[PDB]
Amino acid sequence: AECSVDIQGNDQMQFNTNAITVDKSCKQFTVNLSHPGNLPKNVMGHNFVLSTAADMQGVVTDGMASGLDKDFLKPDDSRVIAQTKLIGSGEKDSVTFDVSKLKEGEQFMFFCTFPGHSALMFGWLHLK
Ligand SMILES: [Cu+2]
Repeated sequence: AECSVDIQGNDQMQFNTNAITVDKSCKQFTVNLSHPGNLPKNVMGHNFVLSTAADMQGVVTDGMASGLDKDFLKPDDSRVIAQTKLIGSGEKDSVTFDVSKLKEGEQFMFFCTFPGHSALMFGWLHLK
């Protein structure tokens, strides 16, 4: 929809899309995360995490170490533009962030930081 997108992650370790657009006229942008399938957060939880391409690797690796009770995300991470909670089949969440945070010349990627998931669960976000 407008200034918002709906994203799904499933039991197959797949987001429903690998590309998100943000109209530059938006002041705030909202990602609505959902989870088809039947599984639970502790073995197939997913989140939606947004950073620069260059920072993705560090966010994923620090998140893997941070544990489940921290959504597999290091607290107070300066590299994270936006994040949702970790959800499971039936659990759902949304995140809204400031479009001004998306700087020029920067390439952004969104991904899941549940351990090992980033290998398949990643994509790109850019301004339109
Ligand atoms: Cu995941």
